[PDB]
Formats: sequence, structure tokens, C-alpha cells
Amino acid sequence: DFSRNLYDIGEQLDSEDLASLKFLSLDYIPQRKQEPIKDALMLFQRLQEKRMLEESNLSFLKELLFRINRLDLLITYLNTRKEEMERELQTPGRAQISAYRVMLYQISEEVSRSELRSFKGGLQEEISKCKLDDDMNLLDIFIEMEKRVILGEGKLDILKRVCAQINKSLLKIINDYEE
Amino acid sequence: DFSRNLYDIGEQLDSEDLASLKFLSLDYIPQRKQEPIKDALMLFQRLQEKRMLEESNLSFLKELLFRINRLDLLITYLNTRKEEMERELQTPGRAQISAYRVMLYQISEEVSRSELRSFKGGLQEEISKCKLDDDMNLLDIFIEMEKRVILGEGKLDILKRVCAQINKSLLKIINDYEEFS
Amino acid sequence: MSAEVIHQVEEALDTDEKEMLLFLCRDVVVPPNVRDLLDILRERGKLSVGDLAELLYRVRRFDLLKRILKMDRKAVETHLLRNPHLVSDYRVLMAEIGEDLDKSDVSSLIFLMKDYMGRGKISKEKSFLDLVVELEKLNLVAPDQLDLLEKCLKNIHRIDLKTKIQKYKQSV
Amino acid sequence: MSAEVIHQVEEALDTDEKEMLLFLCRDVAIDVVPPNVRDLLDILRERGKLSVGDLAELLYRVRRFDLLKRILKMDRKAVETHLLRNPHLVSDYRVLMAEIGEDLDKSDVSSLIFLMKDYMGRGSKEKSFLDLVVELEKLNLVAPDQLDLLEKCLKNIHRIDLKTKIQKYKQSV
Amino acid sequence: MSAEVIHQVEEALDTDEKEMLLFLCRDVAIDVVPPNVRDLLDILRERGKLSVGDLAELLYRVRRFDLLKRILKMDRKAVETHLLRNPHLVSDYRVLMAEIGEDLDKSDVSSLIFLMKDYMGRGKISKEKSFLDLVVELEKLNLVAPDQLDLLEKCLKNIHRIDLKTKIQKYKQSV
Amino acid sequence: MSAEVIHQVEEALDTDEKEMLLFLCRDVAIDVVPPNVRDLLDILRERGKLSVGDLAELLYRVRRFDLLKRILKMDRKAVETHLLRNPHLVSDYRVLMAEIGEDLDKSDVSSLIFLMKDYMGRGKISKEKSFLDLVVELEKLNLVAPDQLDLLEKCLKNIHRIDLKTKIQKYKQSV
Amino acid sequence: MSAEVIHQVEEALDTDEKEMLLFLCRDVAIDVVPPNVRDLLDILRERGKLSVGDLAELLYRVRRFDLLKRILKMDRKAVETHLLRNPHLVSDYRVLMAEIGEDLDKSDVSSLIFLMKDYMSKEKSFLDLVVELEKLNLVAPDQLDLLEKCLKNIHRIDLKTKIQKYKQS
Amino acid sequence: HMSAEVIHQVEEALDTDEKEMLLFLCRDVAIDVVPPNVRDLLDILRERGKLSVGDLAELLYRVRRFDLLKRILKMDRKAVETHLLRNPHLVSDYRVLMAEIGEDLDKSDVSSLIFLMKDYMGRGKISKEKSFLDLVVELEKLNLVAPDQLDLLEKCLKNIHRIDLKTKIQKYKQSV
Repeated sequence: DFSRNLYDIGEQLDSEDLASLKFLSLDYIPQRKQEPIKDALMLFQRLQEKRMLEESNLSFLKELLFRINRLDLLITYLNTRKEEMERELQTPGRAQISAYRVMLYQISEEVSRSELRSFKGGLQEEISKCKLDDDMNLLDIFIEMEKRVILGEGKLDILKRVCAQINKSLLKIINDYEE
Repeated sequence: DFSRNLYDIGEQLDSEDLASLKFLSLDYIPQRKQEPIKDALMLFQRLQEKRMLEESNLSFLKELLFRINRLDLLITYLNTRKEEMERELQTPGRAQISAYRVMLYQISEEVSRSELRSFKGGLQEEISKCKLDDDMNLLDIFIEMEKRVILGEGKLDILKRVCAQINKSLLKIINDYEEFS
Repeated sequence: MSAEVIHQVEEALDTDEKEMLLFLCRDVVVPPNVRDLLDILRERGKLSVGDLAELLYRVRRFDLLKRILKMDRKAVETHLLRNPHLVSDYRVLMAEIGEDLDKSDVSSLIFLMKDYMGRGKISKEKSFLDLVVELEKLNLVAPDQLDLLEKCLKNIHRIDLKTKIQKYKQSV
Repeated sequence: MSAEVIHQVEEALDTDEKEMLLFLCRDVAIDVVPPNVRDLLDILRERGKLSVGDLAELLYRVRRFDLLKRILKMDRKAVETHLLRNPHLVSDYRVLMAEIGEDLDKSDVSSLIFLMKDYMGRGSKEKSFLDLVVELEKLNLVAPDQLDLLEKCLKNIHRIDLKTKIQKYKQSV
Repeated sequence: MSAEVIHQVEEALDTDEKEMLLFLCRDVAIDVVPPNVRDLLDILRERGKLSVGDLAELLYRVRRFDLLKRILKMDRKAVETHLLRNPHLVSDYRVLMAEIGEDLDKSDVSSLIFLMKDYMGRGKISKEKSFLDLVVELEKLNLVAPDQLDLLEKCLKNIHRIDLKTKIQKYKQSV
Repeated sequence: MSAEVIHQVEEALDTDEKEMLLFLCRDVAIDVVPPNVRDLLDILRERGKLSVGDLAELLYRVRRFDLLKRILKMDRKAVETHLLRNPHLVSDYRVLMAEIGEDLDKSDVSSLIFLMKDYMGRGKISKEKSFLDLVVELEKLNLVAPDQLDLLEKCLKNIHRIDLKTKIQKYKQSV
Repeated sequence: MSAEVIHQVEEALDTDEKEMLLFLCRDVAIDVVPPNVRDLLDILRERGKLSVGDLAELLYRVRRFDLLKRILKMDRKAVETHLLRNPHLVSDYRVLMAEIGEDLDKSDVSSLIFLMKDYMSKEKSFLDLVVELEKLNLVAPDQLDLLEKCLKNIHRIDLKTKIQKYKQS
Repeated sequence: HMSAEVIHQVEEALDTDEKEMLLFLCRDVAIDVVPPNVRDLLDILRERGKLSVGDLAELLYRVRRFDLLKRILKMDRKAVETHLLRNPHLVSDYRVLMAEIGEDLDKSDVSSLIFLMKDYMGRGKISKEKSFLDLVVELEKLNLVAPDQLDLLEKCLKNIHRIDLKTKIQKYKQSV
């Protein structure tokens, strides 16, 4: 039953949703363990190995599904409404994902293709030249920035520069996260 | 041969017809399995694996071809008339596609490019900006609304709002589905 | 029968066909490799020309049926109609189901069957026949015990293989 | 022959040419399954069926004339005359199959696989044309005297030029 | 401790986790090279350095808490408190090396192997080997140690993994 | 019966078949421990418990049907009917143990030795023992018997050979 | 020469420059197929044909003088003088082929493939076409007539003039 | 001159590759015997007086086990280098050169070398699994490689495009 439910939830996630989940799980699943994850069941089993996903602890899975805006999966397979998740994640202590990760994902969801071109253009001097090809999305650029300690919870200056050069709502997201 | 016939039917379907076919089959083929489907033969094999497409079970294929208005393929390769299909689908229980899916596809068929642009403009506050790009058609917008449970069999109000702001016939289609449901 | 024929067959087969032959002959002492298996079948008297023909027919190597034993599909089919089978219909069904699953389908099958079994062994990459063997060792699959495999094949939307299972079940 | 020439030839070839050479040599060494091309050439040498002319023919069939000029110091017409006077290592059937495979993209291969699945069985499906021809040979579905099914399937996918290739082969035998 | 627990743990680990266990136990059993993980656990038990708490720590270092719950019937906080109260079986140097290894994909590992190949030959023939194999080959060459991390720091810098250099710097700042 | 038959059988068997025959006859020869197979056959004939049917049964248990056809001129049906009619020289317990030994590879045997060590220690020094050697070492320790199969059952369960546990239960249901 | 220099170069180059470097070095490593540029440079170094001047020439052919200044600490005139003194790793034929490939869009390459298919898959580049011709003994430093005629037939007469100027050298 | 405890430490601390290299390097000292394991070899060297602290230091230095040089013998690289500068060497520069060439070859190079040398030898003498040092040993038994006969190995290293190793061989030859 439980395994069939996890399999069915995995069958509803495409490669982009899977990339989103892997980015949201960077603070719990390291790079080496993340590399061979090509479907949702592998990430689910990696969470099971850390006991963050069991038949009596669906909290982190529900949080992951809520953060990627798959409310349909939450209501269908986990029997959870949007208001329930909103009330749960804003209670002190229950948030398992860091606000930094959520703000990075939200900024990635608000950047179109041309804005991504300009964002990649802005970072021409802080990333090696082969690692700035079209084959990367904004989350991979965020990961590569974190690897070079130019982006982080205390280092928002370069992100703020690029976003201010691009758009105002991104600066609003950054400043709303900061407070 | 059944496989040669399926190949010939596939050779007549372009990428847009394939997108329509995949949208109409969302209730039977999940997202993960649907992503790599880039031609008709892959969808046909996915259906064969679910036994919804066999040499003695052409029902779902004929329904798909009728719903995308490819009556030419039905009459030529499957030997099926328009009246036969409208009479079959009007028998209680024999329609394998849900009325919700058919209503979404038909309402998508009545929205032009400018109307689709206005539709994307209407959903500016409840859909992420990357999911409101020009590269998306109305069926993809329906999927993205379903992901945020603002569109569904029991939640038709937002679709009503946007369509009534756009066009009257869309609201008529919505309500005609809603009553006969 | 002679050792030359056994040598020809063993060297002509590839790795997958060898594994399938071993799995199919699991019913008839566990031979480590295929040549020893064929020698054991001959030494037990259970490898005449017709038995080797049946073995080549089950591994779908009709070219070897034509070059080595000088026979066609119709002759081996008549032999199977007249004489008892070396390979049971259960093994043929298992091989047939295994031939119709890619790596992703096998992984998804392993997840469900894992909750029902534990997946105590950790191999590099397990094939469907390896999974069926590990299930047999745990008494989870049998000619009269196909319900778990049937349910798991249903849940991954491989209803054609479920129909294969049901057609087998109706033949007894 | 010597191991130096074989080493040069094997490392100079690319993956597609290696697969093609293995497929072409499936007939000269039917009984065995060589894992790589270097071992295949060594087996051909120990079996006596790898003279300088045989290696020239093998390089000619994979259309690798640069190695014919650099390694064996031979030209196209020399290998063609050698094939004119001496017996061929690779039959025209294998050459025809490789030629048909050269003119098929991924979509054509997928459509051919779809049509052939009824004729072979559902049991991958991301293979090359030569892999399909090998699996058909194992299933006794294609042969030098049994080209009707492949001809029909190539006709049904609107590759009529390949049907004409098969017809010219049949008109050669 | 009993051979049943060792057998269960041995069956639960995969190849990467087995290699990590061997590397972590390289300090306790340094005179011998255990071929497999069952032999390693038998060696640790024969040396007396394998109580239930020691095996719990080993399972904690490989991040297999499900195994802590199923085999030893333990939780994360229990093992963490045990490590806070009792001495550690695996030194913090090994833990840092394992963390760095777990935070490197294949391309980063290959680039580190190349940069250090400038410093060492083809130590092990296999081109595709893990970060822990590289640190083992370096330890055998006396090139990396808890008190000599400058070379690993520079190589991690040259592959643009400054976060791992910061990890190493915090480790050195904890001494 | 004649000495030529015993000599032919002695020279025809190989090492594995000789060891299996000795193990199967371990119950009939309880006062004597025969080093080789000729001594066992001579003792069995001396005790009167080696007729043509008894040697046929012995050849059937070692799965040497060629010797049944060439030396004793018997078939599978003849030996099976003889076993159906007359009492067995080798008890079903020994035959069951040999069956279980036939269905274990090297890894399963090694895993059995580890846990049975948790209960028995090293025993013999060689890590190259067969399953029948392990069961003999257990019999010497009074740990396995026709009415004492629980430990072997649990150990076969722990190595995930549940089919062999079912074999043991099927044997126990034949009482 | 050291591995750190090869690393800095490989991380600095992009995909197009990597493919161009492989094609240019097809003459030195004329019997092996390097998968990536790190392996190509490693092979050149193990074969001794990758000194500081050789890597300088390689960076010069892709016109990456910024890397010549940052990694090898060289300027344009220094590398040009080194090429004036020492023999070249890449022949002028390869440089000409790369220069012609840089001045062809995808439609021109498709038309060249169409005309040349009579003499001989899609999504090919010009350098891939030149390689496939080299394997077929259809193009060489002393065999440019087919390429010249085909470049003329697609109304890229400037590239025919490039070939003429090379032939006059 | 050496105790059994030190020998025990060395045998169990070395791995299979290091043990094989030690046997290959000492093939010249113990001309008569093929020791099955390294402990028999080290004890035989002690019995023949060829295993002082400096001799074991040199042996550990050639197998590049500096961790054992420091843990077991409590010595530094400069100390063993000075000892080798001061006293005669147990392992000749030919063996050291062969070991270096073997250590600078990946699996493909070794397999290709075995293939090229197969023309000069038989088959069953060496299979695909053998290492470079096994190849050098089998060639030495056939007088195909030696301190005074490096032309074939030089040509084969040229044929596998390892010109740096050809330069190593030439540098060794220029020292004699």
C-alpha cells in the first residue's frame, strides 16, 4: 500500500519536477548521492535511508510536494489541502527545508528564458567559461554559485546585483526573505 | 496488419495532433511516462501495455481520433463513420475519456492566439512566471492549473472567470458540461 | 549426442541466452556454467537431440536449430506436441515476461516487491530472472503462486503481462 | 600479419566502424562471438583468414580509405582489383545490410522496429539497424535467400531506394 | 555483539557504503587490510573495538539510520548523544574525508585525480575510482594527514570547490 | 553381489560422491568411522546390509544412474520401486541434508558458517568446508538431529533460503 | 609542462573551441580518437609534442590570447615569433579548414552535404564533414578541388578565394 | 638483524600490488627461489643477511609505502635517500625503472603491450589479466627484456605512444 502510493506519486513527477525535488533536498542529500537520481523513487529511497520518509513520517515528503506547487499530488495521494500545509510550515520548528532554499527555488520559478540568458550573462566573470553553456537551468547556476561561496545565507550581494540588473520583483523576493 | 495500420495512422499525425492525443490520455498515461512520448507509436505502445489498444479493442483509438476531429483517419484506416462514433459515445458507459478532459480540449479548440495571450494575462497571480511563457498552449495551461488545484472536475469557477472575461461560447461549453455531469 | 554439439551450442550463445537457459533448466544440482549444465543433462539421459532442440527453441535461437541440429520450427513444435516438455510452461512464462521489461520497469517492480520481501541481497543490477529466482528462494513465486507478481505487474500498468499470467493460469 | 598493424587498425577505428566490422565478420566467424574488434582480428589471423588482402577488404568495407593509405599503403583500386580476382571475405549480403543501415536515421529504425515487433515478439528498442538484423538472423527471419520480409517492411516505410538495393542484390545472385 | 548482527549489517550495505566503512576503520585496523566488510567487523570485534555502540557509530557515519532502527533498534539522537558522551571510534579526520567524498560528483573526482596525478603516477590502474581511494593512495604516499591539509585544500580550490576548503578550514579551526 | 561390483563402484566414484556417500552412511556405521569408501562398502557387506538393492539405493542417492545401468543393470523405476517396498538404508534425514547441501552456493555456505559460529565457534580451521561438514560438526556438538532442526531452520531463514526451510518443514510433516 | 596548466585550459575553453582544438590536433594524434580535450592534451604531453610553445600555439589557433596572458603569460607577438622560429604543430591546412568552418551557417553546410553526398544521419558540422571526407580520401592539402568546386557551387566564392590563397602559399 | 614482528607488520600492511612489486624487485637478490608469499621472501633475505633496517627501508621506499616507512621503521624519506646515497643498493636501477614504467601505465596500455609482445611469446604463458611486471618477468625468462636488452620494450613503448617512457629507458641507458 505505502510503497504503491510512493510509486504512484513518483509516476506523476517529470524530469523537471524531479530536478526541483533534488534541488530542494540539497541540504539533506549530498552531491555524490544526488548524481544517479534519475526518478522520484530513488530520491524517496534515499530519504527512507535517512528515515525522513516512512509510513509514519510523511512530513518532509508533504513539504517537498508543497514547495514545488504540486498541490494536486498532496490532495490526491496524501489527502492534504493547501491550507493545511500553509498552517503547518509556518509553525516554528516544523519547517524542514531552509528558507534560503525555498527563496532560491521561488526565484528560479520566476525567471523566464530571456531572463535566464541575462542572468547567465551577468555571471561571466565568476564561473568557468565551459560551465556557462545553454544546457544549464537557473538552479544549476545557483548550485555552482554555492560551490564558489559567492552565494549563500550570508552572501546575497552578487545575487542582489544580478537581480537588480534584471528585475525588481526578484529584489522584492530577496528582501522579503531577509526579514 | 494491425501494426502497419497503427504506423500509417501515426504517419498522418503531426506534433500538434500528438500533443492533443497525449493531453486526452492524461488520465491513463502519467506525467513521467508521457514526457518521452515524441511520436504516435510510443503512445500506441503505452496504450497496448495498458491493453487499451488491441487488434480487437479499437475503442480508445477511435475515441481519441474522433475527439481531435480526425474523421479522415477514422473513415480511411479504421473504417468508421462520424455518425457511428457519435452514436457509440452516446451510449451510457462506453466513453473511456472523461467529460472533463473532452470539455477542456474543446474549450482549447475555441481559443485563438490573441485569446490565448489574454488567457495567459488573466492568470498572472496564481501561476508562476516561467509557466506563463509563449511556448505553452492552452492545454499546458490547463495542466498547470490542475497542478495548483484551481482547475478540476469540482473547481470550475476560475476557468469560468477567465473564459467569461474572454468569450461567451467558452462559458456556454463550461456550463453545458457542468449540468450534464 | 556428442561433446562437439554441446561445445558448438555453448560457444554460439551469448551471455543473456546462457542465463536464460540456466534459468529455464533450473527445474530439471546447480551447474555453474552452461556447458556443465548441458553435460549433466546428457549424462542424466535428459539431453537427446530433441531435448537440445527444445532448449534452443526456448532461447529463441532458431539459427542454431537450423545449423547445428538441422531442424526447423515446425519439427521442434511437433516434438513438443508429442513428447513431455523439458522446460515447464511456468519457466517459459517467466522468460516471456522478462523479455518485455526494460530497466525502469524492473526497478519499479523491485520497489513493490522489496516492501514485500526486503531486498536482502544487493547486486550491481538485477535482471527479471534474477529477481524471480530470489523470489522463488523466498517462496514468493511459484507455478501455483503468481498473485504477487500479477499484482505488481498490474500496478506498473503492464496489463499485457498480467494477461499472459492469466492465460497461463487458465491452462491448468 | 602482425600485432602492430592490428593494433594500429583497431585503435584508429571509431565505435560505429567497430560495430560494422564485427557485423560484417559475423559470417567468417559464425561459431564464436568476439567481444571486441581487436580480438576479432586476432581470431581471424589465427584462423588463417586475415592476410594483408583480407585486412584491406575489411578496411574497404568500412569505407576507411585513409587507413588503407596510411597503414597498408594501398589505394582504392588496388583493393577493388584484389576483390575482383580473389575470393571475398565478406559476402555481398552483409555489405547490402550495412549499406541499408547507412541510409537509415533513428526514426526509420524505430518504425522498422515497430513493424518487425509483430514478426519477432515484443522482446531495449533503442538499437541500431545492424542489431535488428542480427536479432532477425537469430530468429531465422532474414537470410541471403530470405529477404522478402525486410523488403516489404522497407517498402512500407517509403524507403523505396532500399527496396531497389535489395532487388539489385537479388538480381546479382 | 553477535555474528547475526554482523551478517545483517553486511547484507544491508552496498559497495560504496562498504568501501566507506573500510576507509573509516582504516585507523582502528591500520596494520591489516580487510578484504570485505564482514572480515572487517570480525577484526573489530577481535580487537575489542566493536561494541554495540561502536557499530552504531559506524552505521551513523554511513548515514544509514534505517539500519540503526532495524538492526540495532536505535535512533539518530541516541547515537549522537553516545558520540557526545563516549569517545569516538572514527576520528574527525576520517569523517571530514567522507563528507568531502560524498560532496563530489564524477567530474570533480576525475579533476582531483588529474591534479593530484601531477603529484603522483597512476597509483591505482583503474581510471574510475572514488575520492576515498585517492585519499588512501595519498596517505600511503604520506601526502595528506590531519596536520598537512594544504595540498588537498589547494586542489579543492583549483576545482572551484571552495566550500570544501572552508570545511577543511573549520576543521583546522576546531583544533 | 560380488567383490568386483564393490571394486568397480569404488573406482567409479569421485571425491564429492565419496564424501556424500560417507555422510549418508554415517548413521548405519556409527561404531566405525571409515576413512575411505571401500572400507565403508566392505563393512556394509559384512554387516549384511549391502545387498544388490542396498548398493542400488546408494548409487541412486549419489545420482550415479550410469552405474545403476552398467554395474547393477537397474533403472530409475526399479530402484524407486525397491525403495517404495523395502526399508531404506539411508534415512530421509540424511537425504534431506544432502538435498539442502545441493542447493547452497559458496556465499550461502559461508553465511551459514558465520552464524553457526555465533553458536559454535570456529570448529574446523579450514574456511573451505562443505555443508555436510558443517552438519557433521553440529552433530558432534549435538546441535542438529532429526528431531532438532530449529537452529538450522533459523539459520537458513537468516540467509534467505526459505525454500530450504520449507524442505525441512516438509520433512518434519512426514512424521 | 604540468597537469595544472592543462586543467586551467580545459576549464577555460567552451564546446566549440574544444571541437576545433580536436580537429586541429587531428594531425599530431593521427591514430587515436580523444574523447575530450583533457585526454587530447594528455596524449600530446605523453607523446612529448605538448611543450609550453605547443600549448601557446594551440591557444593561438582558437584566438584565446586572454588565456595566453593569464595561464602561459604570453602575448600575440611572442607566440607569433615562436611560430616564426619553430615548426608548427597544426598545419596551415587545418587552420584553413577551421577558418572556412567558422564562416558557414547551418544552411550552407546542409547544401554542401547535399552536393557531396553523391561522392559519399544529419546535424553535422563542417569539420565533421571534412573528417568524413578525409576518411574517404576525398580531401587533402593536395586535394582541394572537390571542396573548392562545392564551395563555388553554393555561392560562397570568398571561401573559394581562401582556398586559392592557401594553394598559392 | 631484523625481528619477526617488523616482518609481520610489513606483510600484513602491504596490499596485493605492493607485494607483487616487492617480489618482482627482489627477483634479483634471491636468484634461486620463487617465494610464494612476501613473508617467506623477507625471512629468506634475513637468513642471507640481506635485510638490515636499511634494506627494509629501501624495499619500503621502492614500493612507495612511506606510511610504513614512518610507522614501522620510524624514518623519513630523506633518511632512506641518504642511506641509498651512502650504501650499495639492494634493488638495481633496472628493476626500479621497470616498476616505474609499470606504475605509469593504465589497463589499456598494459593490455596493448601484452598483445604486441604476444607475437614474441606463446599464449598460455600470459593471459589478459596479467600485469606489466608479469609481462617483464615472462620476457626476462625468454631473454627479451634485460638491462642490456631494452630495444624491444623501447619499440613497444613507442608503438603505444608512450614516448615519455621511452625517454625514461633512454635516460637509464645513458647512466650505464
